[PDB]
Amino acid sequence: KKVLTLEGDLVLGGLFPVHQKGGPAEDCGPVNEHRGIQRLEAMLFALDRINRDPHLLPGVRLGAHILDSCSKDTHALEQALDFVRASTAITGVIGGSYSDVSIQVANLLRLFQIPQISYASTSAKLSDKSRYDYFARTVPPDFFQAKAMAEILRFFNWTYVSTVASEGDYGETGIEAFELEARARNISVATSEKVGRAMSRAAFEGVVRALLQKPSARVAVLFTRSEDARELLAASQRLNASFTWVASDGWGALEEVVAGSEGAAEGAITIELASYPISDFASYFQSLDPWNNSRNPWFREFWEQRFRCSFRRDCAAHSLRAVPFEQESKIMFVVNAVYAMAHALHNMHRALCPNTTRLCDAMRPVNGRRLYKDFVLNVKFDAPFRPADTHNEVRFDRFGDGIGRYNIFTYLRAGRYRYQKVGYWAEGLTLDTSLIPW
Amino acid sequence: KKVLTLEGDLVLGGLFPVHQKGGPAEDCGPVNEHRGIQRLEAMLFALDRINRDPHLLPGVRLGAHILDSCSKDTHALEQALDFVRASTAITGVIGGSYSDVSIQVANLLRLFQIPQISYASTSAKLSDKSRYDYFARTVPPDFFQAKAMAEILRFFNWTYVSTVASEGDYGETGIEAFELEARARNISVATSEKVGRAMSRAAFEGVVRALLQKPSARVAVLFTRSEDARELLAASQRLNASFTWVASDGWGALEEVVAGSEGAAEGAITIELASYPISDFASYFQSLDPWNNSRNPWFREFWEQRFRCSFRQRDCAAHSLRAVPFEQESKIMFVVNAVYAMAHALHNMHRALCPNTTRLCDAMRPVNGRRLYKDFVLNVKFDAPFADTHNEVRFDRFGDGIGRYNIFTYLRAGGRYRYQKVGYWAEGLTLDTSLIPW
Ligand SMILES: *[C@@H]1O[C@H](CO)[C@@H](O)[C@H](O)[C@H]1NC(C)=O
Ligand SMILES: *[C@@H]1O[C@H](CO)[C@@H](O)[C@H](O)[C@H]1NC(C)=O
Ligand SMILES: *[C@@H]1O[C@H](CO)[C@@H](O)[C@H](O)[C@H]1NC(C)=O
Ligand SMILES: *[C@@H]1O[C@H](CO)[C@@H](O)[C@H](O)[C@H]1NC(C)=O
Ligand SMILES: N[C@@H](CCC(=O)O)C(=O)O
Ligand SMILES: N[C@@H](CCC(=O)O)C(=O)O
Ligand SMILES: [Cl-]
Ligand SMILES: [Cl-]
Ligand code: NA
Ligand code: NA
Repeated sequence: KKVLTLEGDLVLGGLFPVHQKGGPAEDCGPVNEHRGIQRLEAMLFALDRINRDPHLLPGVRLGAHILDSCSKDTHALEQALDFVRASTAITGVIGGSYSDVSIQVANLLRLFQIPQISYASTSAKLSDKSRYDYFARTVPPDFFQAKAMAEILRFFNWTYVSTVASEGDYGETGIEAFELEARARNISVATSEKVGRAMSRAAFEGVVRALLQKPSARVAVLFTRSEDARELLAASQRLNASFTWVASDGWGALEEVVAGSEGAAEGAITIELASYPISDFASYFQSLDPWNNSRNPWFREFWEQRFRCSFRRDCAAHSLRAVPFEQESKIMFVVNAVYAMAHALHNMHRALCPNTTRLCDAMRPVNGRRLYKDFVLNVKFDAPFRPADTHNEVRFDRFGDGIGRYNIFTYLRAGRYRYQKVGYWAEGLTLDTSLIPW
Repeated sequence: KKVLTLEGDLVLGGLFPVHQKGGPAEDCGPVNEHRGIQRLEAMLFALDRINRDPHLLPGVRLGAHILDSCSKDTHALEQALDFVRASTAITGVIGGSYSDVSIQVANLLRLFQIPQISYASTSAKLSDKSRYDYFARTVPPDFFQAKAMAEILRFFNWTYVSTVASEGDYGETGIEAFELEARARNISVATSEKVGRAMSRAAFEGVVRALLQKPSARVAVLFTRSEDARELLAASQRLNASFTWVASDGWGALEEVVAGSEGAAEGAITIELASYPISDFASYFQSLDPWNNSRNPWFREFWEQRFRCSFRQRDCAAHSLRAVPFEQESKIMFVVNAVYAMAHALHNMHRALCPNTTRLCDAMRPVNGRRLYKDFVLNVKFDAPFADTHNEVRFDRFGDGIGRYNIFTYLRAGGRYRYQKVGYWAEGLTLDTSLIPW
């Protein structure tokens, strides 16, 4: 229903799982605090900074037309019609998160030559430029995540494993790639399970029971969406079932996956893409207020849900400074996707509009084929808001993908349950066995 | 670039793979004589009959707007925008052939609530009405075909087999369903191979080689697209490899698959949806003439290919479709039935919305797609044109057809090679050891 509109000379599209998947009839569910709100706000932060930047499109304002995917490819695609209907023109799209969402959206935007930059979609299917010719991403393909996951097993001599894959382009392509890597290291698969789009608590229990039918396969490798990783952990908890979980970025370092199921989750090894916190973001975010942030139509809902109050009194009294703030793992890539589009446009403007700083005729409208092929693919700049002791640059390969760098974690009970970095993967596995309590 | 347009009070969209997929350079390849031209002609034959049927839309003429998918979902989608650009009006769409084409097209037509009836897409994925809520088919899902294939292996006691699947929604979903059915019948897979969308002749040879590495498994189960089955057989020929093929409807009883590779194909068991010849279609098709077939934009191109002639060279008139042999394409019955299904739906809607006239009343200008699909398309029940007994045209709760398959064996007699109907599957396997020569 709602849309976040911000005005400008060039309008950037945006797609975020602001809401979780709806019920059996509802299309949209509850607010996604981390991968929704924080991620969307990060696009707003980035845009704000680009529009105050004398070196980045100094005479061209970048607007936004941001949509909620509701963590659902079908909802996202009905919403995405807004990007293509003027065929107010959309110059390029930032998103989405889920691969199923970015794939559906890419099939649509290529028809209208609209460049797309995802900040979290890691499915390897997206590397195919015969199919997704207008898509690029600031994250790498799962090509590399799979290989890392297999090297992790091979390191601890975990040679008889089970797999759980969410149905679709992320889960299915993720685990297949994992299996080929595992075979090559003499790792055999006991059983392979799939998780449907619509599964009951009972259905999930049946998956856990299916994994328990192979008592020798204590290690379970997941290439699952967050919600499926959550639901599977919750079923393990309800059945006092014990597995050593090795999981992909879907689960990653999210506290909402493990909440309520800490016991079942304890001892898990998870992977998240390597990133850094961006100070200026935490300041921007924690300073948001429901009276000052009206441009975000989903902020009021988040505020009510976070503080368990209603404006319809004293809800306004709360502060995001008063509460603990943990920055989402992929915030970096959100900010980098927007800057990649902004630098692409600025470079296009430098080549096409030399006599002015305003949008010339050559950019009324912007040719998407030229934009993607000649400028988006060719950006190369220092990551903005990166810490002074870090040397990250934003660029894409020939196929529009980012560079394969991951962090590796363990979920342990310290007596709070926390995520602990125990290593990394960067064209080879590195891990400190001292940090893992087994 | 071309489109078949016919005038009517109501315009039915069409989607056929008139061309094969392009090469490394091109988008479209050579003409598809059987599953392209013949299937398309069957829609035209069907529209003509309905347009002179005194008991089926006697006052509403059905026109057409037929498109070439080029055996490729990206191309098909670029073409399918023609169907949705009204927001001339397209009432419903007939097609496509390939599952990947039908799925993508459905992902678009649902957004504009356009009913779609496929005559050949068998992917079990298309049974999901939470995703493909405007899709129906005159064919059953591959859930039944995979069961039939597994049952054949079981009967002949073929415990150790290999699998070859095509990349996509047909190959991948179908072979995963056979894999389920093989497990449950104590049948084990030696190796699972996958064929890509753009493989080469040397790459096809490597799949054959990968299969040969496991010499205990001489039986290869295929869930492949015709072009892949053709290419894979050619490589088995070239490398003098010997396998017992068990193929799905993709191969079916197509002579183009086995042409020039007959030796490598001997003994092969194939599945194909049970269908009957339509003599009137045969006569009609054989009567077609480069000079009387102006309404089909691709027919002059089909003639030059089929008869290796050229209209510029004035050497095409010499040939006839009457002087050459005529094998009806196995799924012609489902093309006709799909067209009629939509006609009956529109007729039934007319009875309800225009009671005082045979002409299109205002209550059906425009036709409401939601109502057409939900209240009329899913509810049709009529005897299939061309025995009025109890073999009818109707859709199940998931908008699918009835699981009836003929089983064939490729053999030689009195070179010369043929497909021999050695059995069937219609709620259980019913083959015959007498007709199989081994
Ligand atoms: C895995 O096995 C090798 C070889 O037997 C051994 O050297 C290594 O220490 C083992 N790794 C772990 C983490 O147990
Ligand atoms: C949970 O499982 C472990 C291992 O089988 C067992 O020692 C423990 O008592 C179980 N607890 C319950 C309540 O089932
Ligand atoms: C399969 O094996 C069973 C049991 O050994 C046997 O009765 C049956 O005839 C065999 N089928 C064929 C086709 O040889
Ligand atoms: C093909 O292989 C068979 C069995 O080894 C053999 O009889 C036949 O002569 C071979 N043909 C060629 C051309 O190598
Ligand atoms: N990388 C996951 C998305 C997980 C995330 O949103 O961070 C995917 O490709 O669907
Ligand atoms: N069953 C195949 C179509 C093959 C045919 O067109 O005959 C599919 O779903 O892609
Ligand atoms: Cl998303
Ligand atoms: Cl098609
Ligand atoms: Na600026
Ligand atoms: Na009629």
